[PDB]
Amino acid sequence: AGSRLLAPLKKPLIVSGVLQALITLIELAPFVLLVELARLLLGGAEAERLWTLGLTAVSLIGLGAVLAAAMTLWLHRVDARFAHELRGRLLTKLSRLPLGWFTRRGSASTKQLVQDDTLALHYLITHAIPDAVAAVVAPVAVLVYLFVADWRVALVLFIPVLVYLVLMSVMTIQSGSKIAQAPRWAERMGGEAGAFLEGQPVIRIFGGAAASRFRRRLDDYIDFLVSWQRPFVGKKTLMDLVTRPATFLWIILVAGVPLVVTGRMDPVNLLPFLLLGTTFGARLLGIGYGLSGIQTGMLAARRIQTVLDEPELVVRDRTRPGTVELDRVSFEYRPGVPVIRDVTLTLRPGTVTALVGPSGSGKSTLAALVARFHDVTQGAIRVDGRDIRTLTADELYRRVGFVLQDAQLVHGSVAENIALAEPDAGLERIRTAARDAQIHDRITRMPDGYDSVLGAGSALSGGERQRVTIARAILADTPVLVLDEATAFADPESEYLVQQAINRLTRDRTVLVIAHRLHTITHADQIVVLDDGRIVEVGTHDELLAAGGRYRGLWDSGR
Amino acid sequence: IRTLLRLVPAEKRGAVAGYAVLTLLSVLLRAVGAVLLIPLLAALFSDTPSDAWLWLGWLTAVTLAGWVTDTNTARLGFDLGFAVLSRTQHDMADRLPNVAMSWFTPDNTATARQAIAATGPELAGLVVNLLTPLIGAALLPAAIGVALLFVSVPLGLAALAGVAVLFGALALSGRLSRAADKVAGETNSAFTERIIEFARTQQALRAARRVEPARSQVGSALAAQHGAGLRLLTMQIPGQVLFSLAGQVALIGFAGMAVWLTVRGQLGVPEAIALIVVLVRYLEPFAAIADLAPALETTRATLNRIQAVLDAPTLPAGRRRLDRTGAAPSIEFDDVRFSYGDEVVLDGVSFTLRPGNTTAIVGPSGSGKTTILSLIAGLQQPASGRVLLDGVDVTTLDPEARRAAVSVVFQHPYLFDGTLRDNVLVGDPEADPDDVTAAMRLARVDELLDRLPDGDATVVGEGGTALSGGERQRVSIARALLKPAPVLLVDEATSALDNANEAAVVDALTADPRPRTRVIVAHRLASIRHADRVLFVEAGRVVEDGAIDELLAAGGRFAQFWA
Ligand SMILES: [Mg+2]
Ligand SMILES: [Mg+2]
Ligand SMILES: [Zn+2]
Repeated sequence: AGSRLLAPLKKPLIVSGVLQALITLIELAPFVLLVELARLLLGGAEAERLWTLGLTAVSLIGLGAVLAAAMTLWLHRVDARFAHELRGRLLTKLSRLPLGWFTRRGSASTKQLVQDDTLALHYLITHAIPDAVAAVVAPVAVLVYLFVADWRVALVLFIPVLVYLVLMSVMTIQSGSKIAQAPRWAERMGGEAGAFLEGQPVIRIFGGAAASRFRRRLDDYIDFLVSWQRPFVGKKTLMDLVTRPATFLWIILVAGVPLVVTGRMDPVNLLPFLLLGTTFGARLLGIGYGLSGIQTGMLAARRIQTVLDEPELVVRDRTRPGTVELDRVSFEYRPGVPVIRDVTLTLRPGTVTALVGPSGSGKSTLAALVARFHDVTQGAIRVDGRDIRTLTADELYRRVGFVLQDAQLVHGSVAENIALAEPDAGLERIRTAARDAQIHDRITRMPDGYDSVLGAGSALSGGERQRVTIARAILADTPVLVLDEATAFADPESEYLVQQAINRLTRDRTVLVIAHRLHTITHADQIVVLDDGRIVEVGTHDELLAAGGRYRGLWDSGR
Repeated sequence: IRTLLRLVPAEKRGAVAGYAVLTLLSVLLRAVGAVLLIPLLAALFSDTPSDAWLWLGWLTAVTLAGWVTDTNTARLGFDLGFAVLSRTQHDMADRLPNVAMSWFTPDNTATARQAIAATGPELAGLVVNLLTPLIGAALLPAAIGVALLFVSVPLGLAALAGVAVLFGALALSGRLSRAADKVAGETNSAFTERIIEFARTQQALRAARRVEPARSQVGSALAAQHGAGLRLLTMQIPGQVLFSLAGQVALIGFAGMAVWLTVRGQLGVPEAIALIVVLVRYLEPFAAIADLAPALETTRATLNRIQAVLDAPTLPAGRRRLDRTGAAPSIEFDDVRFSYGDEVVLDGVSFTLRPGNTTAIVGPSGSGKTTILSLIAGLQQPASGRVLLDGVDVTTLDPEARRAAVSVVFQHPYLFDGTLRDNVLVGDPEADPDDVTAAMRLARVDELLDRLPDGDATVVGEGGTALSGGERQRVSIARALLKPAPVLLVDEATSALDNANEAAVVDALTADPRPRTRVIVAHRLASIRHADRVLFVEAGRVVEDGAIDELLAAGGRFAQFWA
């Protein structure tokens, strides 16, 4: 389940277990030396023996601290290196999953997966095994040595250990369910936080601050944290007081002084307990805090490996230029919800194909299938004969360029947004691409020029960021172009100019045009009317009007 | 610690004072408990060990008082941490809608996202996770040093001298690792923003092939973030070394002074052996502070982001209210001027909209007509000049009265992650279902209900990405029409709609029964058939105005614009 993800850290983890076992034994060694120093100090020994034990104890305190610092330096390096590798793998996997994965999962979830879950693996892969071996070997080694010295005071040391273990177990059981629900709550709040910032104009005008969904779920989330963290922290601090060194030192003396005052024990034998008996408490508290971290890490591994095991857009082995050929294509976003029904359509070089119809009829889905964002449930789509399932991403997207309905722009310079398909393209190419899309005139008036940033609160208008995406597709210069509602927001004058530029560029190219402005697609060699996911009529503009089909109704409604 | 007191509410200042008193009392009891061992073992090894009962009783009383105080400090720290969390998050949630529109720069939007994203348990239990042990560990060796003065003045001075190097190591460790940690925090925030962009812009990134880590923006951000992350681990080495040296120096100073007194006879052997245990208790905070110090800078960055959002410049607002029971107000621009930074959008634009009439705004793209609607709705405000609703300056209006007066269909229709009905109900949550169904019918949403599998319970994605462009537009239109605002601003409600749905919705906007002042932005003449007056907005100024047929007959820019 989770161990499949952490297999590459096989040997570093065992080495950490062994090294921390040796290191904590080195840390216990000075206190045994200082006990021997104390016994000789009461005995009036020669000063050379006192100096030898004393200086060796101080030296091993330095050695233990130095080795502990050296281990965690290396182990945090290993954790950072693995997290960087794992994040790279997650980005590579997400780069080729079916694109309905992102739509149903959202963007807050992706942020949690790539960044927060790999961060949640921190305590598991750099703090869990060292704390576990330390919390085992040191109480075992100490309690055995102090059992040998005097079992009578060792039993009162067992008492807080049993009390601590009861607190550890009930806390782990009680907080286990809440920790499992925690990543879901953070996922949901991440979605609300993103929507609260992205959909700010909706939040302002509609509902306002008080009535917004964000505060409604914020109160639920903070209430969940209070209900989870209150008993959790309550047990967390009782573990401190039970395992506190002062608490051990008190209970050692409570069982020592009555024996010392009476004739049941010699005070020399209290020296191991006072010096060693207080030192294993802080190590037991490690895993006491760490079981929650181990639970969170293991679930985080499960949530990561479940995505790396996700099915992807695999490339097949089977293995006219510019010809996109749909053949008996069908597709359903959800099982049992057919959005495309037995579509057969051939896109040929030199032809401009217009895809019109009622809204919600599956036109953009058909364009997305051409991009292979989703694989067709039935039939096949072929580009130059090759099925797209036999094409790599480089081979596929070097042939088909896309202008999408959502004019998405990336945070960065305007040149970086236009030069997304080819970041190494010269600035002269970017200027000509922008001039073709009729956006260069606007770009020159920006304060920083082409280097100006297009983040939130500094973005262009709807009609202008759309022309940037058209400029992006023009710069790509693919043998096949797919215009998913270009000039949706452009005015009739800008619409005419950019369409004229597009019609200039793509004479030898294959064009698929999705358009609601039916006056812009009257020149198309092939108008395809898509209604309810199935083609209902095909032909030229004059043929469709003469037929009197659905196109005639929509054309009449446009007047 | 200084920044935390600013975020604490004035309500909870009473608990903070109790928290500080208990934290200081807790540290004193821990020091007295450690130093009480010295009289205890001094009497225990004597020829009359029964004298140790007096000191054991004080040790027990100090210990039980330590349990009570530290439990109450934990309880108060828990309440203070969540009290700070609840109040600061509500303040950010209540302030951000009032923050000016220009404040949401990509860096500021990243800051706002990180501040809200800090709601997790790490910020909640801050006072118990960080401040309580940090204050305890820092003050414990000082408290032991002060307490040792009662036993032996030079010995306590030696412990205090050991405390001096501890604060010195703490300061140098902070100053050395601050720059690396600041860069690590900046790069980590950058990586988060690129992941969000990576998931949101996944369609366009894939088509442009900027999606592999070797090529993508997120891949470069990951490389920078990992490089900064390893540099932070490198620059924390001197912090670890300096704390270790501070511990060794304190150990040498403490042990040497105790040995020097023992040789001189001012300190008995049992006291010295008791001081070995006190030395161990004295050196434990030198290791605890080393583990707590790295988290201190990260927390300071987090609270800095929270304070930055709470310090954002709220939009001006007043307390005037319209005297209308949802009746149509008049609208006017009085020499309005507006700019985004150095770019002037509007300059000298002036018009008057009659209450019951429908007005159209048209012109080229990038001409400032969405800015006109945003100024009417109050999302923006003029740099100079004034916009009036019903003769009342909107900047002086109550924000509740400002947003209850306008309902808007936005150009890019955003829908929240949820059912289709919930997005419609955002316009008026207390709406009668008869009124909701009327709103859905007018917006042609009834086609979606009959055609979609799940009806109005259809789940929408982040944004309106799980629906088609023309379907999220109709849901947003239903959302706007459900609200009973007397001013209806329509910002291209038929951009992504087919001709049939466009005609049906356009008829519905004029057929909306209640009286309103309607302002419509359109690039399609079929969608402004009912508008009584026109405002041709070109180059940021209303070039011409009139009726549609009037301007068409005039042969001005209107006729060519619709050629
Ligand atoms: Mg679409
Ligand atoms: Mg606009
Ligand atoms: Zn760590």
